[PDB]
Amino acid sequence: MIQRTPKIQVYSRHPAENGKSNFLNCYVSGFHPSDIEVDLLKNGERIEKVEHSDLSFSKDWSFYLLYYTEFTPTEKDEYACRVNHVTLSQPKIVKWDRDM
Amino acid sequence: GSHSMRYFHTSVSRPGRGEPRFITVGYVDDTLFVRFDSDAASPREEPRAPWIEQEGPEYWDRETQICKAKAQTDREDLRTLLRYYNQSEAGSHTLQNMYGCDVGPDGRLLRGYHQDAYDGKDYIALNEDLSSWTAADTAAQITQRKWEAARVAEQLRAYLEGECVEWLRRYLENGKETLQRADPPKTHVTHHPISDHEATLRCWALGFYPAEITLTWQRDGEDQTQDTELVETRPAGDRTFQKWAAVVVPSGEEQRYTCHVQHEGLPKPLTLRWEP
Amino acid sequence: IRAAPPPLF
Repeated sequence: MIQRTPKIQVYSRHPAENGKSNFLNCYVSGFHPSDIEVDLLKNGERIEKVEHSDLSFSKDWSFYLLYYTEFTPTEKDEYACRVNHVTLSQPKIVKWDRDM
Repeated sequence: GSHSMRYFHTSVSRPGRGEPRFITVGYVDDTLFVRFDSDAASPREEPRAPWIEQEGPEYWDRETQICKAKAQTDREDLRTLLRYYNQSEAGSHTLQNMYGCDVGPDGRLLRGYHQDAYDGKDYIALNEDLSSWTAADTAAQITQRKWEAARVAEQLRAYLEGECVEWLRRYLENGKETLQRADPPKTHVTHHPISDHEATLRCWALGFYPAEITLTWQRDGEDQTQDTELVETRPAGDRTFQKWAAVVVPSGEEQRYTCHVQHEGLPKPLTLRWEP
Repeated sequence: IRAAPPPLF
């Protein structure tokens, strides 16, 4: 049974500007099987009411999803995306970096 | 230019947790326009782009019937595959199906597709001839024999040459304001000190549509392929896409480094360099 | 517009 572990990108829709409203995205791709758990975190805690795209897949059959939420970035607030998948022995947390 | 229509389907069994979940989406180029999810409270195919909303009740009614019909055949196929592969009924399995067409600038068929994958592996695919099959293994060969016996490829060929092409043309016209507009990338180069001896130069493309783009770094005009970190092209959430390419550069050598951008929304490829 | 589903596997 083939398994492919997620690529994970965490990033904003628009270039980040402190105190300015934006969207926080977590894009998970290249994975199989399709069952996955994705949370967006604000200062280590899970943000509620996060939305996601409908399941679709690439030419190599691997899956991709986008998870997203409205956010207003600030100097000090830390954001992240936490991902669990069958391929991971523990959930992976990828920190938001405004330069990536 | 050239354009494509695709429908994507995925069924995932979940023994002990009800019937397989079925999700299908349709795209024209990189624009989602319809969706159906069997776990939705009252499942119907729903519009996801404004230009399809004008389609009438007969349209929506037939699309929803098809979605439900395909969901059911996927469920039966998933049972069949446990037999073909001598598998337990205990585990979760995945069936994926894609089909659609590619058309040129004049709208004529370039290529049609209809292909299936079980548990992330190729199962059976319609060949480019639209008349013959590639079966991945002796299991798929059983399906091939049945489908050859029922002349299934002829039926798909007729669709792919006919309705697929004709309705893609229709959608391209109805959604001309967006589907026929390329948004070029907004591009810039950033510099990120790593140590006293090197820094990262990151070449950004933002806000572009469609998704296809080439971002390259050269050093003294030699491509830096093996040395460039290229992130996957990623959706911004507003229809547009983003991408970046980065190189690690010895301090003082930044001007030997040029970023090259090709997008269909650009008249000429761009050349960028870091500007302190 | 969608195609009619093919036959069973």
